[PDB]
Amino acid sequence: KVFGRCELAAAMKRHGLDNYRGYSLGNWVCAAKFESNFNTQATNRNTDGSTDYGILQINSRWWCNDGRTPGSRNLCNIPCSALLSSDITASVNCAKKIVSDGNGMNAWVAWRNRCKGTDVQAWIRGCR
Ligand code: NA
Ligand code: NA
Ligand SMILES: [Pt+2]
Ligand SMILES: [Pt+2]
Ligand SMILES: [Pt+2]
Repeated sequence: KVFGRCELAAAMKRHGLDNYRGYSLGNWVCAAKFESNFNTQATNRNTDGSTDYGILQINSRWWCNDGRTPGSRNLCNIPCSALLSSDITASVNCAKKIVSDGNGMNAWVAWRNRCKGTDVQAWIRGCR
């Protein structure tokens, strides 16, 4: 599924991301836009043997298990295929685990580079 910005905002907000650990909703929407272009099925297979999965491009070394990545920690306790679902719940829950495990949103490179310090509210502006 490829989400709209406002549909993704509403789905994220139902799952508690607005103001999660002091990161407003727009931050989360902005991160998804620049990680995956709102596509739940996005994958990026890396040269280090790891893969980035789903709408938030969560990586298979530390966070989810794809069975083929060296160094697997599986800290979200999920198969990476769960992060390719058309509903976002597993991705959102894993993203909250990532922040709970001592990370800011800096853990997402596209957040750092494309959202940090910008008018992130644009990504929710005009939405119900
Ligand atoms: Na994801
Ligand atoms: Na892992
Ligand atoms: Pt829901
Ligand atoms: Pt939830
Ligand atoms: Pt839900």
